Amino acid sequence: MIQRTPKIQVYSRHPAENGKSNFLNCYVSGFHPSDIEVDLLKNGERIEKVEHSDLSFSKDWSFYLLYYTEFTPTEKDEYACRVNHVTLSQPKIVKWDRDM
Amino acid sequence: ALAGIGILTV
Amino acid sequence: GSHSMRYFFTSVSRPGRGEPRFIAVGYVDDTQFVRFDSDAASQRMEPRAPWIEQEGPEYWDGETRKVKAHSQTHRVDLGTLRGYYNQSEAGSHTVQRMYGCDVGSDWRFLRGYHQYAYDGKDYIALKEDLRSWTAADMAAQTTKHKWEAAHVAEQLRAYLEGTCVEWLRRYLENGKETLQRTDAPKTHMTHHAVSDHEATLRCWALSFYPAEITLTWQRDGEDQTQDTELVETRPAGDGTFQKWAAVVVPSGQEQRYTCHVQHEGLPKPLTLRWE
Repeated sequence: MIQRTPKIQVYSRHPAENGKSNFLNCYVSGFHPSDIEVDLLKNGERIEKVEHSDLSFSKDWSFYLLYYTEFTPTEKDEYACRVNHVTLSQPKIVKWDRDM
Repeated sequence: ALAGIGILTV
Repeated sequence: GSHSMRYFFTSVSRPGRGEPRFIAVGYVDDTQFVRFDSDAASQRMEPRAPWIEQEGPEYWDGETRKVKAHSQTHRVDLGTLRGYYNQSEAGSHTVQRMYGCDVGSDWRFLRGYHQYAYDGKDYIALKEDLRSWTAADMAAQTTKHKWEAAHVAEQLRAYLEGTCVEWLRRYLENGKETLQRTDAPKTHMTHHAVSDHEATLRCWALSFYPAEITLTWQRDGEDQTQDTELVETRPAGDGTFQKWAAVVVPSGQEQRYTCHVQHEGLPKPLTLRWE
């Protein structure tokens, strides 16, 4: 009963520039089984209207999905991706760092 | 396009 | 300048919650072009790329009928496999299948594939000669025999080396503007102090296509794989990809490090140095 933990990256589609429209992404990969919960947060609040790609997998059978939402970054607004999966004893939160 | 033959149940 | 067409199928049972979920997706190289989702209201194979939308109702009707047949076979597979492995009726299980073909720069056939996994483990695979099967299990050997009697490998061979390549060449020409493009990575370095005596040096590759890329750091032109933090290539979401590599360097040694970038879009591989 294979279980593989998801790798998580939180990042913008384009370089972050305050006041300019962009997309915030949360790319989860290398996980199994496919059941997974992924939320995007703005100042600790779960963002609605977050969309995601169609479920697919890598050469080693592990799954990957992209969650995404359009956003306009500012100086003081903090963003993060929260992921829950059967391999995590606790939902993992990864904060958005515009240099990563 | 998808394959039309060869996809048999295991 | 090689290319490929690949279909990906995932079926997951949900005991006491109705039919199994079935998701099918198709890709040309690193560009997804169709999908099918058993839970969608559509019950149709749908376009995921603008260049496939021009296909007429004959293509959509045909791909819908075929994807529904794939869905049904995997329905059965799920129950058959519980049986081969004598496992509970109430536990969720996963079946995956993938097949497709690769072509070279000349668009000639290189290789074909058709593989199957149960709960994330290889179950059965078609070998490269497209005539034999690999079965790493006693249950997978039972499937191998039925597939041998049905001459399934001969049928897959005709598709993978014929039909599959024929459709890839057509999609490649119909979506040439997207599929035959070479977007070279836009590169830059960032520098950040982590302490009084160390700094982080991050090398970025942005807006590139295709996804294949090699991005490395070297010190005095020497390999630094052990000391390099390298993230897996990730989708920007607009059809292009991104990747970054970082090293922690002692302050004042910035000039000893070079980021190297290799990608089909670049005439000559790039060498960068913080300076």
